[PDB]
Amino acid sequence: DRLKGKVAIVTGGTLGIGLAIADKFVEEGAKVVITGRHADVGEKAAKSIGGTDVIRFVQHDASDEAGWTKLFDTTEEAFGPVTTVVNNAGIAVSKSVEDTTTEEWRKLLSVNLDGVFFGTRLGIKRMKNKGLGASIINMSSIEGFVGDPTLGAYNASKGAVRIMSKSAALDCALKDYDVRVNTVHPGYIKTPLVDDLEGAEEMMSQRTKTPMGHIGEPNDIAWICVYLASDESKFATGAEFVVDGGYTAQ
Amino acid sequence: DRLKGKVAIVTGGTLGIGLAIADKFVEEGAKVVITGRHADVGEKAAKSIGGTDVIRFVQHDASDEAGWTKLFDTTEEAFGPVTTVVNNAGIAVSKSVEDTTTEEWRKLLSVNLDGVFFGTRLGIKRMKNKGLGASIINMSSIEGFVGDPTLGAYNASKGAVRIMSKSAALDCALKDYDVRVNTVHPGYIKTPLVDDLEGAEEMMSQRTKTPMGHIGEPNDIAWICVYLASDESKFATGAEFVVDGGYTAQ
Amino acid sequence: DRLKGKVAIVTGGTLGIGLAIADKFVEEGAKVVITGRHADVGEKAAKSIGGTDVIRFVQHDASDEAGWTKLFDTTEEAFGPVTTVVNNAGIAVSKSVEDTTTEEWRKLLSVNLDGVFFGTRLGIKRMKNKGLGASIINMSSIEGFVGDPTLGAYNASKGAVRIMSKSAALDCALKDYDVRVNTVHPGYIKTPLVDDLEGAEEMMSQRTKTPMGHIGEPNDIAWICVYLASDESKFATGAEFVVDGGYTAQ
Amino acid sequence: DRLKGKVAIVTGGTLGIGLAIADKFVEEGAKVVITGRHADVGEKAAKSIGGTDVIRFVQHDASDEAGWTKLFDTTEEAFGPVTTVVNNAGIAVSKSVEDTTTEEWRKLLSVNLDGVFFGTRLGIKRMKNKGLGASIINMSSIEGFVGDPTLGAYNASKGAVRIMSKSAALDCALKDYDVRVNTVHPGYIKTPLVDDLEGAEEMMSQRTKTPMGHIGEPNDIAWICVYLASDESKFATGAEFVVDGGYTAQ
Ligand SMILES: [Cl-]
Ligand SMILES: [Cl-]
Ligand SMILES: [Cl-]
Ligand SMILES: [Cl-]
Ligand SMILES: [Cl-]
Ligand SMILES: [Cl-]
Ligand SMILES: [Cl-]
Ligand SMILES: [Cl-]
Ligand SMILES: [Mg+2]
Ligand SMILES: [Mg+2]
Ligand SMILES: [Mg+2]
Ligand SMILES: [Mg+2]
Ligand SMILES: [Mg+2]
Ligand SMILES: [Mg+2]
Repeated sequence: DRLKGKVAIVTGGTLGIGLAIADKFVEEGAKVVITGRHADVGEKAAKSIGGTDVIRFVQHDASDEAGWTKLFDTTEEAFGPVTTVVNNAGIAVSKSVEDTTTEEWRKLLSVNLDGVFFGTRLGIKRMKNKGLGASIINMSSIEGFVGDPTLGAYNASKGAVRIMSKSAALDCALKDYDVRVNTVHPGYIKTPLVDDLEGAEEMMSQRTKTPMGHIGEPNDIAWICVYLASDESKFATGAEFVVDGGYTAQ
Repeated sequence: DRLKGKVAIVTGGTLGIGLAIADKFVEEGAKVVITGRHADVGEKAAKSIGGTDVIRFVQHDASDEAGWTKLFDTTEEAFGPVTTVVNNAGIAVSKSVEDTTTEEWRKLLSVNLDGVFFGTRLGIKRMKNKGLGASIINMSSIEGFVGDPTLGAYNASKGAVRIMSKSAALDCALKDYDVRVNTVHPGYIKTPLVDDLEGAEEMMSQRTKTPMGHIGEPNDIAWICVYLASDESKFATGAEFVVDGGYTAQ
Repeated sequence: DRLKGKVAIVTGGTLGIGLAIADKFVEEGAKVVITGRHADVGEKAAKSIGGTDVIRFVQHDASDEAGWTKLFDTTEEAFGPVTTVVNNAGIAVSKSVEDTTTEEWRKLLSVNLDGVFFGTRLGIKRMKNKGLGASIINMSSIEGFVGDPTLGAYNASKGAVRIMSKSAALDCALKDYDVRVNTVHPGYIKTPLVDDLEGAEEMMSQRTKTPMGHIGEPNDIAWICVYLASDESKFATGAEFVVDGGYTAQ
Repeated sequence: DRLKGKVAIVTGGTLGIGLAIADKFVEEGAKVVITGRHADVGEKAAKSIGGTDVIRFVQHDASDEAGWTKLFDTTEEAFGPVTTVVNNAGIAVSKSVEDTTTEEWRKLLSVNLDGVFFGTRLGIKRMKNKGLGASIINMSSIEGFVGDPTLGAYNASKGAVRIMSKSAALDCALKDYDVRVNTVHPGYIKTPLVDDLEGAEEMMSQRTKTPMGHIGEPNDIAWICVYLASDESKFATGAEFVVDGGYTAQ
């Protein structure tokens, strides 16, 4: 089991990429707490993967600062000390910078930027200096590397996550905290939410977008996250792991 | 005059890099409004460069959304339509991600990220489709490219500015708005604020930090900004201009 | 077994990083041919990993164009169609650009650049359109991202490998060849050759070089290569995978 | 005059981008030697810009190592010590990595990579430690950042130039040589050679290629080169200057 003994929090773990991360983490021997905003969805998601000896759902909005210390406490009471934090919760807004309202701006940043900050900051405090082989995996995207004219606030959030993560990685390395911090950058990934938007997959699959001529699937992101959570990646910190069908290569 | 007919807003234009940008912009024929939080400083700064037919100071905090439309109005009443926005206002916090308080986080992002967003969004709206050769110059830094363990929130802000600017550049290009958007990335620059911190310049000048073995001066940033404001750079958009003594090259 | 059915060529597979790649590839079910310039070393290396039903050594200099088609033939006769090419053979010269002789320049490029070109070009021709889940892993380094004043020709070679690999990745993706191409970028890795150079490991382990305060080991590179050779990484192409202890993050 | 007292060699200076660089360098007060392979073209090119007190043509192939020291001698005899080297000579091949012949590979690298190496190495030796404010400007391209499936060898060459230049920049900075080294990265630029290829400009101008919806002109590259040759850019070294209509921003 590649994640033997690991205890992971996966935010936004009830859907899509986060759900697949949680699934493969359990498959590789980790104990997992998945979070999400909606109880019915989250309860169903946890049970689809396993029983409560390996996976539990906690209702939590990643933008909710006070709930973060309670999420660590709940996870530790269930499974023992947290070793792995996957800051995956996020939302998107389909607006250019020009057309973004301040309400849209602040709401998106509250989840995509503050949530990652809260999970990274608290993960460092709670995991440092414990010999855990701890790993913080911050979900950026291709929109952390390149602009999209229709994703202005999303681009801001993903660029922030990209570079903030390097700061955290360096501090943890320099202080011998035994915590690594890295970013994962999905390209387009097929999910029910993509399926719900008529024409989206076909636009994303055009060769001028994704050179492979199709989009990915959630397990494509789960497998790079297994590598980064595992001790196999003990010399990887401060780096960016791109799984995008070639999007950023052209 | 390389900036003949240009009308520029330079935020944080009363000190340091912003002051030098304003100085060289006036030297090259632009009319300039500089902003800053402190009236005595700003009044002295404007008069040090020129008379009110070429430069004026407006007291404005870049984090103040409502003041942005009034700043454009004041500038346009003085000098005619704005052509050039330099989003240079910014603050720094000397904290790791781990040690950043939420108050510090939100305050720094309010200036460094929201201020750039407000100036970029409003610059697009106010300058598009007017044949102005309009240019938005967003001040990132080397901390938009690489982490610094002691500058966590600053790194987040500068990474956000870096990638958000690409979104804006693309939208403006695709829609034929006649607005370019680019980022400038200073390395270490000697200013009175650096001089006020005992030992700072020497730390910044170590070869493991700045390969040139010294730090820069404000005019180093002013001259790349002249290029980007001028029609000489009419094919440059969505790009990052690094002036750092080699910092990021190693 | 994560590499079930895979058949790999690992150039420079008799020492260091390449040897560890070959070792872990065999552990995960691949059949492997390792190459190197020296027969005694290579024979010992292959036997240290396994018997000839899983690993063989072929004497080959990666700069030797004519030997490439014979290497594929030998590998295919042993194990069936090649699925995976790891272009790892390389040499280093300790010279600035200024101090590099033309002889040094051409010799280093003959292995580090031509060898990767030959293996990539021939891997595409020999592996395309066969439903193999084929993967070409080109060994760049941190010196593909950042300069080192003492490694001028090496930097040229590693930058070339970095961007050439993106071209190949795109062509293969656009043409539905079922071949992925990615680069791996080691930081400093402890090997007998590092051990042979008094003071080298300590210089490499300074925090201003490697933030983790130590260097890596060959298996750190082997594990990212397992991921990239495996079908787990079927949506990853044209990307750069950095395993460097934080070197490039600052 | 922004280049007062400068003495420049511009390789491939008889056509296109190089010709415009030479033109604007003369306009800004530099003395210039342009090189090219064809005497009739080069003689006409030099005379189109000015008389022999400001510009001369020397027939030289940048791949010709022995001719480099004679080119510096000829330039110095005419105009005094060389201060500025623009390594702009280059050729292109329209082949994927897969389809590149070894002859094509070696020929393209002989100009695009060896020529830049020869000019950079010799520029350092001939310009260091003379208080010249010396500047080496190495012409990369967007193909130094991103792959193009049809430009495999070109991508290799441009990636090599990109990273080799950082090595040289660092060495020069660390040794206080008073030599800066930077790369310029044109996107698509309208030239007679583009005009000669039916359909090329329209393909290059598609929004999925160049977001601005048109290609650039040679003076777009000349103006960034003026900045980099001038003392205005005295703190810029080891950096990449992209003038591409947004190509790399998406
Ligand atoms: Cl979903
Ligand atoms: Cl706590
Ligand atoms: Cl100041
Ligand atoms: Cl308004
Ligand atoms: Cl070794
Ligand atoms: Cl063959
Ligand atoms: Cl031409
Ligand atoms: Cl000489
Ligand atoms: Mg609209
Ligand atoms: Mg792109
Ligand atoms: Mg502390
Ligand atoms: Mg660095
Ligand atoms: Mg020497
Ligand atoms: Mg063909």
